Amino acid sequence: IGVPIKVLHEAEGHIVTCETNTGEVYRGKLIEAEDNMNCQMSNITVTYRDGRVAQLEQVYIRGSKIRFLILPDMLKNMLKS
Amino acid sequence: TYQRWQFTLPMMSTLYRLANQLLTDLVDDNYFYLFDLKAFFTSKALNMAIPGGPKFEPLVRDWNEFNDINKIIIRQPIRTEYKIAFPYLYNNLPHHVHLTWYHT
Amino acid sequence: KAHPPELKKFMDKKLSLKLNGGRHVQGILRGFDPFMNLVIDECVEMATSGQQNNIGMVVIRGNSIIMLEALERV
Amino acid sequence: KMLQHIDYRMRCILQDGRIFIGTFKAFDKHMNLILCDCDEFRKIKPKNSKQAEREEKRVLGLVLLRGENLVSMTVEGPPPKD
Amino acid sequence: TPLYTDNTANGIALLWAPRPFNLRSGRTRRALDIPLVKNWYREHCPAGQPVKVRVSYQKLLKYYVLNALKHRPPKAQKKRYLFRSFKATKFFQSTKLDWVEVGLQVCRQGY
RNA sequence: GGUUUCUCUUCAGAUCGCAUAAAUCUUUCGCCUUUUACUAAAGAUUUCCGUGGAGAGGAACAACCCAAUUUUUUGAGGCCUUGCAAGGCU
Repeated sequence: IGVPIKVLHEAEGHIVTCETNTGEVYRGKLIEAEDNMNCQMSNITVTYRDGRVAQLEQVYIRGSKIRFLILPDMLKNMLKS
Repeated sequence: TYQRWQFTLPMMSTLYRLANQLLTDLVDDNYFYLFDLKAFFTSKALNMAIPGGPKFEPLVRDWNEFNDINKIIIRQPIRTEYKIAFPYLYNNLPHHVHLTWYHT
Repeated sequence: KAHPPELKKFMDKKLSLKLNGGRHVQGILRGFDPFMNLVIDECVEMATSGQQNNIGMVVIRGNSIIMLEALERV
Repeated sequence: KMLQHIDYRMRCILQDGRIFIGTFKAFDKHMNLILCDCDEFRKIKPKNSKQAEREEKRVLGLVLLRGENLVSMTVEGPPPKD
Repeated sequence: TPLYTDNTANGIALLWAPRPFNLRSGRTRRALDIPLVKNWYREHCPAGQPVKVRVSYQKLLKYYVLNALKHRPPKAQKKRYLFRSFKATKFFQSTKLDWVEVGLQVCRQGY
């Protein structure tokens, strides 16, 4: 199991930002993160490629189709590695 | 120099079996409830003697309402064992008193 | 490993599915496997025109699943 | 070869052509990367462009990038001491 | 592995044994520094014993309590070795003798 | 590179020692002609029988296996408009 993956699981319960492979940007609370990067989130704000926003209560995104995630800066500050 | 030893466990069981005439048959500590060192220290400090225990020389060497006999409900007497056991409760002036292990 | 996706929470709920190709469908989750292939019942294709057409019970290959969104409360 | 550059500031190139610059703190089998104090650039990687060095810069912060979408990495600057 | 062996009941038996049996290893001790009866007087005197024996138990406990009270930890001093100083001289030679032989010499020399 | 075994130096915090002695002084006690020798509690200071850590020298014994979804064996390339970027495309 990978070092970044452990740090992701650590962000469960925190507000995170996710960009997909298609560039839609989802911000909200990370409920569950699976080993393969599958992500369950809640109370989302989504910002599309045209710039428009929307609001969603509940989402789940497949790990493969995630480009990246932004985690809380405070959480990062792993040391042993 | 013969300074350190380390034995295997069959050796220790053989020796333990062969030595049992000189050894105690207690497994825990509660047998020495008011017979431990701390009880004897407290007893010496208060000038009181546990019935089996040693006796020493004393360490320390008016009309009042607080001590009056009409106010006392004599239900059980206060033994000396109780004063060893809870020394701050049953003694006026406990100096140089040790608290004893309560229970294991 | 050979893990399941954690989707039991979403079973028998109405969902909104974003697929690759800018494709979107809606339906009730009836089941899944470790590859995230889905069974979706009472499925409806949301055509880019805005028009929606009923396609019934269908299989979506997990490969081509971008995102899902619940239309219910879990 | 990866462990050497750990703790360093690193310029990472994505498959769409973005430039992620952050402190390289962790990686794994897939090359999923952990980037502290990370910013994103789009238009340029400056080599002292007299007009300006920085256009479309965005502050991101603590970033986990998936290795699928990574192309390449070069050393951008030394480790911050902190 | 089996659930138990021949050694298992004995090995469990040693967990609840009195010192020094409860250990596997240790430092060798001086012969005199092992009383071997200290536990007999640290218990209650058995019932029905005569008065002299009952009193005896109290006196042995008394000395036990006074050593434990009065103890202060050992002062770290410059040791000196008397016999090493004697052996460094040419006047003292060294040998290996029977204990009874040496004892007789001690008796004769004192006389 | 090791282990065992003697001598010396230095530092001791740790139940320095799962044991336990003596002496000196000051307080209180018991002995009661005076002094040895004493009775028994507290405190202070030494001696003695032992111990631990570190360092130096001598001697002895051994040895130079992953291309078929979730990542790394590809949905990979080609067309149109505006100021490479965005979008529409195939």
